[PDB]
Amino acid sequence: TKLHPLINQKFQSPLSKEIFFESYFSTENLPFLADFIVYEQVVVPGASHISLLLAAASLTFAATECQIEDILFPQALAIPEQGVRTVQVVLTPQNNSFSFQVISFDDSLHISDWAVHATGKLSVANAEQSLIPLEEIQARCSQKIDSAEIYQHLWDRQIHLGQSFRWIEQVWLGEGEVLCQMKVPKTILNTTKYQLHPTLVDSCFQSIIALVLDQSGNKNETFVPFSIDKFTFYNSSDNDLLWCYTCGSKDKQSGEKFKADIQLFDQHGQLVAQVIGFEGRKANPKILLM
Amino acid sequence: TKLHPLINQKFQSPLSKEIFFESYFSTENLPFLADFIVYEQVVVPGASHISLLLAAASLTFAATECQIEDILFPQALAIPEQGVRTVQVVLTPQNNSFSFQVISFDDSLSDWAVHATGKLSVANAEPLEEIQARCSQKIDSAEIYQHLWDRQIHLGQSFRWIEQVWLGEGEVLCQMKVPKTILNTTKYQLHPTLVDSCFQSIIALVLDNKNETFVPFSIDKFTFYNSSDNDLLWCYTCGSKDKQSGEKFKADIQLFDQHGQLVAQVIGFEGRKANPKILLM
Ligand SMILES: CC[C@@H](O)C/C=C(\C)C(=O)O
Repeated sequence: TKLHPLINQKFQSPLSKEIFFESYFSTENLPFLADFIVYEQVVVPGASHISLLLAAASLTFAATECQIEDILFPQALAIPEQGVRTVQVVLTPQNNSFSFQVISFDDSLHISDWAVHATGKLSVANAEQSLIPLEEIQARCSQKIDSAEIYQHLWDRQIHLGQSFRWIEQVWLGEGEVLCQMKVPKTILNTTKYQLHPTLVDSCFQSIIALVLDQSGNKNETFVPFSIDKFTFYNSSDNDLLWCYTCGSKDKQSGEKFKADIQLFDQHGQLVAQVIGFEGRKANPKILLM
Repeated sequence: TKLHPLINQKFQSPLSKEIFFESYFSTENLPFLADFIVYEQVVVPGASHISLLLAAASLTFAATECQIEDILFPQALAIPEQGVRTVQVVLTPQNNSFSFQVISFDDSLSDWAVHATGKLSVANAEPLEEIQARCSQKIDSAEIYQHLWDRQIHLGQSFRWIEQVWLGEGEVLCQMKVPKTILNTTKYQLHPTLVDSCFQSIIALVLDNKNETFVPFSIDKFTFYNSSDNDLLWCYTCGSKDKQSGEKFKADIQLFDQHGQLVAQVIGFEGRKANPKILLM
């Protein structure tokens, strides 16, 4: 009795204006969580909360396309060794949308200590596919580079990505743009029940690292996902191969903000997901972790 | 994964002041519900909602004894054949208490019904032969079940807890044993059918229009102290019709062990005559 691999139960009541989704986050319930290690701690990235909201959406809307807007990640979620954190999605009805807060707390002790991990707005969307163009893009992005450079760039910042977070198999650089080929890790097997697997969303955010491999600065810091203007999920892909096109640059005013648009699409070019106004900010992941 | 035979799930959140308990009422999930048949409809009596609140208490308080105050039964709960009603207990914190609403609604589709309201808080803990002397009129338990049978309130086998009855002056002492159909009474605080039987005790004082009987309407305070592992318990009941209007019956009840340990007590029980036809819609 699992509503969604990411959601254990849903609760609503005529005597409550909010709708609740409840989930138990731990390495045993979600094995791939053991593959995102920051300074030796299990950490749930924001991308994961995006996948979680797509799940909730799939349990509340009748349609498949939806959009998450004005996303912020106030506080990172870390899971102590062999620990389990209760995570809730709280949806407040607005005009033809829901304001959402993704929060968590330690169930094993009412409640008083809790944390907010994501906030924003959530509503249905329409199809916009697509399309795309995949061959026009392979022409602008022709400097092949090794995917290891991305993972190594993260490894040096103490962001140790396991197998299930390493979707990017190939990388082509252009002028301020990058095209990644992605394959489903061999350690992931249930992508059919997910709208977008947390690790796939994260890989999409990882693509931006390929535009900042050169930069000088503090080797302790990297660009961490900080805000998103709009994330649109169109439909889930049975495909083991996807393409991810990203473009963006550092803010002219502040060399600590990296702004980008991202497009995840099909082998045939059907747009799977789209990100407008992705902003990452330079940070030491240690300080995010508390 | 069932928290309590009457409660499937519990929910609370730092972003919700209320505590919620959720339960799925249907004949398959709760077999004994098939033993309370009103004019071809399955009906959940108030006593049942009381047992549900005792369950919630056992899942929320640290203490074991608790009390329900200013109880009302705004609307009876009816379950269509092969139907399933979602039933929720909603607890709002007050000053050292909870205001509660017991509600239900049909999951297979804003439309909902309130079946009980009141207040809920902790309580404290507090002679059989002296009683067996004042109550010496042996009478057949069938008289109560027959008296009810005539009002079209048909209690099945699992609702027949009263094995023996001794009547006194405005008082009754009932011997009760667990029907052969019940085997799981250990996980309940107070099994719904036993709570209902206690309310059934008052009928032995009203064996006197045969279409109507006293329907539970309000309770001043219901106190649950502790459950008895005993398959045999004692039921002490006293009360009378309101002196001013012969339509209200007010009574206190004492359920206790063969050893004399008080298991549960009801103060200010008030029932009102009503036609069960009108309850069902
Ligand atoms: C490129 C880093 C991206 O995958 C997300 C990192 C997060 C959320 C963190 O370090 O807390």
